[PDB]
Amino acid sequence: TVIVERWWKVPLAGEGRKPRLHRRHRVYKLVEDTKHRPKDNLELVLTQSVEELGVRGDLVSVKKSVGRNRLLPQGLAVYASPENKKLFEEEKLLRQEGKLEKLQTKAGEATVKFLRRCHLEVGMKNNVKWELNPEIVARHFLRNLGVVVAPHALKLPEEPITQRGEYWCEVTVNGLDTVRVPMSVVNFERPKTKRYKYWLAQ
Amino acid sequence: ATSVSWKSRTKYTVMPVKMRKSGGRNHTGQIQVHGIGGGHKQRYRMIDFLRFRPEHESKPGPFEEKVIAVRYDPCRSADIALVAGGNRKRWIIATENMKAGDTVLNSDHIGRMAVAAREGDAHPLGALPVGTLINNVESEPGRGAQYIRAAGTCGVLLRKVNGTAIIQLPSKRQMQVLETCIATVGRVSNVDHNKRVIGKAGRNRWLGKRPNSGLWQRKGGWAGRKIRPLPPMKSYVKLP
Amino acid sequence: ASDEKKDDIEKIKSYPFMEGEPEDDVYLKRLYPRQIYEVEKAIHLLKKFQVLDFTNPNQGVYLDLTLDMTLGKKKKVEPFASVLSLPYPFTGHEIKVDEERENFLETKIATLNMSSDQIAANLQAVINEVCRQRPLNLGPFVVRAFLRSSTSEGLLIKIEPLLP
Amino acid sequence: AYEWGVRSTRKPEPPPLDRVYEIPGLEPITYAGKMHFMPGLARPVFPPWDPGWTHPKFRRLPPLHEHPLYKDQACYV
Amino acid sequence: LGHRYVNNDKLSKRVRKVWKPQLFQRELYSEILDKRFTVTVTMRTLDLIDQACGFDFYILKTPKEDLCSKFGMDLKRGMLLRLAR
RNA sequence: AGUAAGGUCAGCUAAAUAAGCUAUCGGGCCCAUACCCCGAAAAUGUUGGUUAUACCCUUCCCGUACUACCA
RNA sequence: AACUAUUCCAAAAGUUAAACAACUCAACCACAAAGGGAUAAAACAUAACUUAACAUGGACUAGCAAUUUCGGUUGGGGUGACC
RNA sequence: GUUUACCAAAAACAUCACCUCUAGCAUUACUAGUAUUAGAGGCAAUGCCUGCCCAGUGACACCAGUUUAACGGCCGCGGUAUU
RNA sequence: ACGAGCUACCCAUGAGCAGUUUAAAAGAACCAACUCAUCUAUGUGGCAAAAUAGUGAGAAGACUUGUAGGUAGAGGUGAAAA
Ligand SMILES: [K+]
Ligand SMILES: [K+]
Ligand SMILES: [K+]
Ligand SMILES: [K+]
Ligand SMILES: [K+]
Ligand SMILES: [K+]
Ligand SMILES: [Mg+2]
Ligand SMILES: [Mg+2]
Ligand SMILES: [Mg+2]
Ligand SMILES: [Mg+2]
Ligand SMILES: [Mg+2]
Ligand SMILES: [Mg+2]
Ligand SMILES: [Mg+2]
Ligand SMILES: [Mg+2]
Ligand SMILES: [Mg+2]
Ligand SMILES: [Mg+2]
Ligand SMILES: [Mg+2]
Ligand SMILES: [Mg+2]
Ligand SMILES: [Mg+2]
Ligand SMILES: [Mg+2]
Ligand SMILES: [Mg+2]
Ligand SMILES: [Mg+2]
Ligand SMILES: [Mg+2]
Ligand SMILES: [Mg+2]
Ligand SMILES: [Mg+2]
Ligand SMILES: [Mg+2]
Ligand SMILES: [Mg+2]
Ligand SMILES: [Mg+2]
Ligand SMILES: [Mg+2]
Ligand SMILES: [Mg+2]
Ligand SMILES: [Mg+2]
Ligand SMILES: [Mg+2]
Ligand SMILES: [Mg+2]
Ligand SMILES: [Mg+2]
Ligand SMILES: [Mg+2]
Ligand SMILES: [Mg+2]
Ligand SMILES: [Mg+2]
Ligand SMILES: [Mg+2]
Ligand SMILES: [Mg+2]
Repeated sequence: TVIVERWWKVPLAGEGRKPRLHRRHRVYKLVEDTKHRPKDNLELVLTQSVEELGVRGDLVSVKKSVGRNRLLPQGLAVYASPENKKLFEEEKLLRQEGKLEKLQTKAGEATVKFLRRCHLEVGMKNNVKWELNPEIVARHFLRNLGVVVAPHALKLPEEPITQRGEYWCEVTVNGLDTVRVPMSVVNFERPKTKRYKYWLAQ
Repeated sequence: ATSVSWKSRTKYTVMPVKMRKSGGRNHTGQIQVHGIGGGHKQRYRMIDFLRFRPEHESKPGPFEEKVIAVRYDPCRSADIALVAGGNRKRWIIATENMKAGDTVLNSDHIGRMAVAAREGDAHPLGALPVGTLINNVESEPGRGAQYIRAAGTCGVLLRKVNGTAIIQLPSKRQMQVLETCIATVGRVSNVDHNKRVIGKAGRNRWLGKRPNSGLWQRKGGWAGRKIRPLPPMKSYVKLP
Repeated sequence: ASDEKKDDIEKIKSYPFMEGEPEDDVYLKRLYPRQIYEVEKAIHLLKKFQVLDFTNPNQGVYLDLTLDMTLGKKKKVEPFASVLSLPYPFTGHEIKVDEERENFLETKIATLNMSSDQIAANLQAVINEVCRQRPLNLGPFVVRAFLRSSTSEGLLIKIEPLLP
Repeated sequence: AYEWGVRSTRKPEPPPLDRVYEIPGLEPITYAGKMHFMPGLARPVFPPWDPGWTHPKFRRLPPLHEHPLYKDQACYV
Repeated sequence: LGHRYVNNDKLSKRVRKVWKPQLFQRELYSEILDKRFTVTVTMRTLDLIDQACGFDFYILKTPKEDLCSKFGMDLKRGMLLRLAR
């Protein structure tokens, strides 16, 4: 959509009468084009949890092209009309009164997806005796997998570990979804040395 | 006023069909291509370009046909040969030394080792030997022959890599095509068409070419001997 | 001052950051920005990380400071090397400069076994020492701080209160 | 393959129907009432013509298989 | 349809200029009719659909002077009869 | 006729910081000549004006160059 | 200018995404590695690339083409000269 | 052979021949064809030949560069064998 | 807006070229029908808004010709005479 204005002034007609239009009043100039503006985003309410977007019943300002093509036609989301918002807001009250949401936050759903397919390398040094506790295991998530884990969230198999091997760790997010992630305890290596030995060579 | 093209026949037939000249006039009625018109009246022969075409879909196996006669086609510069097999006849372009009472084999079975190249047989490019002269090149499987049909023009297969054949067109430009396309081995008939000499101006009028305009145009910058590197290979293979 | 490094200073300033642990007990570092800011917690965490990643108690803390040593005027200032002895030297130290001049400096602070108060006191001295090259108030001199140990990653120190 | 038909020579396809016929539960307004063409009105769709009494010359040719002597086996004459 | 000045200077040549909207091919879904129509729509039409928070709302809220399409009026009339009946 | 335009060592060129090459003169090398090496001399067409001169302008002279068309 | 052709940007459609240069001088560890003497942050607050056929807006190049004029004095005009 | 019907029928244009240039291909021209093909031009059968020049312009490459059977070009002054 | 019933070119459909010379239906040769219009004289409000008389060139082809259709002025058409 183009927006233009006349170069030459048009004489007035104040009694609700159509003004006289001359040939020189047809000369326009383009002042602004609507397609060249930095386009905004579209806010939509999700009717079903998306893999990378929010969850069932959440507000997301997704890109305008995405909403019109894959979200709205497929029913994954609905228009964020003011009347539509309060329906989901009232719907939340029913579940959260009895703690029945079990839907996680926008990032919370992504945490479950990432932890479903992940493997943690618990690097330990054998020069000094080491005992694995939930505080230690959460450290390796931050460094290896880039995951921040609350100390109380981890539930170890309660068996003390003093040698390298394969184990399992239970991870719970917001006390709603429980994820059992594989645990791989291997000898620790310096990332500068580790990346040189394996990544640079191969 | 809008005219109607004479190409209205729908069913294939070996008998010659009536033909109306154009003279360079498009459907509107204005001249678009100059120097065309006033030629000798001609009849058109229905030419079947697709070499591999079974009579019925019940038996899709390779079939062998027999050559009846070799005639002269006024339309194209080559010579066409009548070929009959089963219960139908076809007009196909004759190779350099196709004669009457000859047997031609058409096949598509891509064999692993090889297939002996004969002067008239049509085989897919995947089974032909590396050093084979070909004509009537099929650009895409089932599309039909489009390239190399003039008199005496023959392309040479170059190599077959990762299940894909590369050929050399008469313009010395390499072309890439799937190996399952059908091609005909040999050189097109009427080899000495280039050596023909036109003895008088009237013979050009008989062919159907009108004389050039008499306006004297000074040569521009386009003229002069231009040396240009060969364009890159044209490939019809759609990489996924 | 080149515009290429000005974009870099703009980019690092635009990195999101949030205070405190989010609601989710377990979350990805990709999803949520940096959270650890306190110097006292960072020093204790490095000592804690020594226990979590069992190594020698003594570790040299090579602090990384994303110092804004540019954008004082339209013409950039040149790097130097100011030497000031720390109140608690580890067992006059030169302030090295980046080879690539990417506005980050790697200078050792103290050993891991040193108390947090002494290490924090050393940190405050370093902040004043680096700002001595360009003490003008026209432009900021410190953008981000990352305190890392020998066997640990850096933490986004809330260095803004410690600037004066 | 190379089909021997030509787009211009072949009979043109019927023009696309007007948008009114695409709206469910909406009776279109046509010019069939005035039995002559009028711009701005939708084109009527008529059922195939069904003459009550058959006429010998002007009727359509019967299908070949309608003949009593038609047989599945192909005989050559 | 109109004229324009080259280089946007008054003392320059006067030039005829025609500005055309950019057309797009999209198929839209209407809840009242439960049918998909492939309609040539513009980027402004899609913005109006989002502004009205629904395709059916856009047809049923915009008046005749704003719509300027015989297809739109027939589309409204089809849905308006659907509700009343 | 008009207009254009130039002159510099014996010769031809570049700069006006009057230079470079060649020719000319003297000497060396060789049996002698030439080549070659070394050294020296040499000029701003002409008159007047250009702070003063030169590249400029002017006068004189030689020679070069284009055009001279419609009826 | 339009129009034809070439090229770029924008619109539009789509695709992928969380990342690499130690070396142990001491010395632990049967290995493989380790610890002391650095293992950060970051990728970009989206980014990067592709996009057949049609096709919009704004520029670049070329073809074709559009609008308009071609001063005066002069012992007739041109030429030389002059204003 | 052709042309200025109504003042020029020619030495002008065309023409077989030779050469340069642009194009790897489908449903109305070219063409129901596919580089021995088809267009945009020059010059005029045959015979002997078609020399030198990419600085400028143009074209191509779209960078260095390459092209004259592309537009076009293809030198002075002085001395020297009796005259 | 209207014009390709004259003319330039083309697409359809038809129709003509006798005798003579040559293995020739060879854009060969002699000469009619036929088609162009070289030279001169009459004519110049003329028979004629381009002709008559004599004389000429081609006359089996790039030839003449009837009917009918197509291209329309920023264009059509052109073996370039603007
Ligand atoms: K032929
Ligand atoms: K006079
Ligand atoms: K003549
Ligand atoms: K050049
Ligand atoms: K007509
Ligand atoms: K008369
Ligand atoms: Mg009033
Ligand atoms: Mg032909
Ligand atoms: Mg020609
Ligand atoms: Mg010519
Ligand atoms: Mg545009
Ligand atoms: Mg005007
Ligand atoms: Mg004048
Ligand atoms: Mg005058
Ligand atoms: Mg005079
Ligand atoms: Mg003058
Ligand atoms: Mg003649
Ligand atoms: Mg005449
Ligand atoms: Mg005459
Ligand atoms: Mg030759
Ligand atoms: Mg010649
Ligand atoms: Mg000629
Ligand atoms: Mg000549
Ligand atoms: Mg030459
Ligand atoms: Mg050059
Ligand atoms: Mg006619
Ligand atoms: Mg005869
Ligand atoms: Mg003859
Ligand atoms: Mg004539
Ligand atoms: Mg007469
Ligand atoms: Mg006479
Ligand atoms: Mg007489
Ligand atoms: Mg004669
Ligand atoms: Mg003759
Ligand atoms: Mg008309
Ligand atoms: Mg014209
Ligand atoms: Mg003619
Ligand atoms: Mg002329
Ligand atoms: Mg003239």
